Amino acid sequence: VAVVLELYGNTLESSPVLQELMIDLKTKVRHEIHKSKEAQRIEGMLQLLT
Amino acid sequence: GSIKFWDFQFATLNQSFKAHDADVLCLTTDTDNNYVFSAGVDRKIFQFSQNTNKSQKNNRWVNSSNRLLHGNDIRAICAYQSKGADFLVSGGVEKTLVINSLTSFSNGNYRKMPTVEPYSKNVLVNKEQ
Amino acid sequence: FITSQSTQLFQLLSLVLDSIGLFSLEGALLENLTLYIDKQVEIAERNTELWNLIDTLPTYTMEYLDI
Amino acid sequence: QVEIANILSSHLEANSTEILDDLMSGSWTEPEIKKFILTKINTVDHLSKIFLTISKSITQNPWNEENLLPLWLKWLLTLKSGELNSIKDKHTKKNCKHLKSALRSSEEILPVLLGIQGRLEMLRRQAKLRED
Amino acid sequence: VKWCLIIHGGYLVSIPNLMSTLSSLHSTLKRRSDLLPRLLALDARLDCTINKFKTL
Amino acid sequence: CTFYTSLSNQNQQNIFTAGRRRYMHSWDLSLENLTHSQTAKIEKFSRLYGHESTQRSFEN
Amino acid sequence: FWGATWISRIDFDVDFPINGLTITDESNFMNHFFFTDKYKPLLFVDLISSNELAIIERNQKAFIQPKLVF
Amino acid sequence: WHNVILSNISSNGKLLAHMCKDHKSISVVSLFDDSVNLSFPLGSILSSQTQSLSYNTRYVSSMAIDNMGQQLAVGFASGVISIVSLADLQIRLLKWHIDSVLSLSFSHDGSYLLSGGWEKVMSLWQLETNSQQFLPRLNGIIIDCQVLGPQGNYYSLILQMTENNSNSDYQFLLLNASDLTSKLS
Amino acid sequence: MRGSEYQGDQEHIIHNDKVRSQRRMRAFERNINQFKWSEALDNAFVPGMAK
RNA sequence: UGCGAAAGCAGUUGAAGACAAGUGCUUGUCGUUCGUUAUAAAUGGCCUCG
Repeated sequence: VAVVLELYGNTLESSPVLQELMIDLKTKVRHEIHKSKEAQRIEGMLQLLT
Repeated sequence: GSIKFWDFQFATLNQSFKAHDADVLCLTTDTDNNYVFSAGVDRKIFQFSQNTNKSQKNNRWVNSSNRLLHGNDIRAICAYQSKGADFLVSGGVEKTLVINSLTSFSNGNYRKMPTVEPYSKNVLVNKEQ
Repeated sequence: FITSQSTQLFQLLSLVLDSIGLFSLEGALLENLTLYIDKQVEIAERNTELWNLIDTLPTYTMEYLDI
Repeated sequence: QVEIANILSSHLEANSTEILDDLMSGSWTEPEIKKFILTKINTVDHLSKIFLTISKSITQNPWNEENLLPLWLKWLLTLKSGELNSIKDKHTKKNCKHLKSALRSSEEILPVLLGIQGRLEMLRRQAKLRED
Repeated sequence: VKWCLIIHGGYLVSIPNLMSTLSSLHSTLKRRSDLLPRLLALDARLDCTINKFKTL
Repeated sequence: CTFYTSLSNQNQQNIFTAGRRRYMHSWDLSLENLTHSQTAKIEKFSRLYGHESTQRSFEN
Repeated sequence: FWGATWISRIDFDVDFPINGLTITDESNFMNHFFFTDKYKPLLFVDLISSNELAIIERNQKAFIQPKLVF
Repeated sequence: WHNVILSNISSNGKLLAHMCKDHKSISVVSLFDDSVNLSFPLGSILSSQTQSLSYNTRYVSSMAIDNMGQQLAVGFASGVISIVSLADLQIRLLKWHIDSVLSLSFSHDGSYLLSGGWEKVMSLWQLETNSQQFLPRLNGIIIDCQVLGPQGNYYSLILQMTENNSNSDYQFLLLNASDLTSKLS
Repeated sequence: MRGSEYQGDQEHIIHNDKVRSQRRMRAFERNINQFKWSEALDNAFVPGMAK
């Protein structure tokens, strides 16, 4: 995904369908960030128990 | 895609070259039959050469070179030579002419004619209205 | 003092919160610590975004001719 | 809004040391920061000055609570990137390394905080459950 | 899992060994955290391009 | 199958054999390969150098 | 004056400063200044008004011969 | 001869071809006889497009001379091989190598051309029909190729194994021409 | 063809060189072997392709 | 390029000669030298034996 954005920045502007393919992607990648942050939190407290 | 050289008197095959990747639609040769130029669907113009004296004594052709000059098929090819002219003119589905030199086909320069040269105008504009 | 390189102080603090234990911690002070940590997490996320950013024809057109 | 923008524009032309104070003015909002960058930062010299001031400030205190200066940096990088790298000043490259070094720490600092945040959250919940 | 640790935290503390019996949990949780540094990097680039055409 | 003796190097003897296959076998009988040797020196000819389409079998 | 790929303008009241793939033409055929090549190829060029110039321009599957890129 | 940039000797060992800076010129000389003595600038051989293009196209990395002296193969850093007919300096372009060609060698009869380079693939160009036979996945890049025998029974190759940057790891490979199997490594 | 099943029991020397064909390659593996980088990517995203 | 962990911390990328092109001047190159720790792009992709 990093390459295609770095390689098709201009085609991105002129294509609407590509734009929504990122909008949902940004929402999904954001959701993964929340899970990974959440996983770190359960990881932190699990250390406290032991 | 094959170019074959047949002996006329015996009606037998002398040489076969699997040169093109698709149909060979047109062939042409120079005045002295030192070069044979083939072109077709694969957009390439192949040169077969027998200019060397050793080639002539043995009557063996050599797949000297090829060039990719067209964006589409090459339907027609023709050649002309004189004391002041040396042309290899080709064209096809691209709708444009390409001009090369027969003697210096491998390394010589080439010209791609404009698709439309409006010697006769197909458009007019009216200043009023 | 904390509520008032930093990880080597914070990671040390995380060791404190493990050493102190669940029971010994007090709710009143814990709230202040929670407000502090949530403050740093927001900032740390902000800086991470900045760091990544640093690492990162018409049919008819009207024009004026110069003559 | 218009007054501060005109003041900031004048200070950039005047090489004033007050450029930083203009940038921290509370009147600034995100949309006009975008408008200022797109409309008024038309010369590379002005762009370099704003980056140098912001980057130097952030380098000194990357943990400053004022989100405005980071907000300037974010949109300045997002909107004007193609020519920020076009700036060939050596000091501009050096200050970029300093800024990256300061922020690079913070990215390393984040995972520890999230763990500390998590262990506290359990403690608050357990205390609440014990109370109930 | 989050509620199990919170509610039964007292009982879990009084266990002779946790890592050997909770080894799978720690490994599973460790993998998710490793995504966070790279996901932020991807997110920043997505935001950089996402901001770009939205204003344009 | 057929014997072959090099017209120049009389010491060179060889057997060529072929069948309804896309390969040919050559068996070098030179020196003591024919009788004394415990093993046979066999080579397989299977490469036509771009002319596979013309040839389907080495049998003839 | 305009051709297939060029447009030119010449003022006839002012004198100019004095300072291969075609027949060599050894044989006979029988028996103030503006130049631009930005606009091409041209179907037709002419003036709509005194200050308006109308330039008209030109706006199939092929055998695939890939271009290697590393 | 002065300022010798590149040199090669025929398989028979009776002709010498060499490139000198007297840009550059190629000269071929009979070594035991005066029968062959020719010289010509490299500019005549080089294509005009090469003169337009970068220096890789005009840089010769390999050179081979036929036993009869009728043909001379020049390999370029671009990967393009050009066989030159010495009688009339006619060029023939053979283009398969994507990177620089390191080894060129003619067969004894001159009808085949061994070529090798960074591809780790040895190509026998059949010059009658311009075809080619391949031996790929060799152990290293081919520094040198030779046809070694009265009837071309064997091919002797030198391999480099460029993975090891610390040292140059040469390997000598003697292949059976009949079935292209390693007769002696 | 009455000798197809002899198997050379009574013979002095048996010579074996037959090599079994490699296991059938998929479309994506063939494209990679032939240096078809773009087509290999296309074979990645096709209906009914294992994740 | 030096050190170091993998993160990173410091420091470089100069001078002459020759050739080519354009117009003594400008630019670019070097199978040329001295000194310092110091994009690519000739349509050009890998064998057969079931």
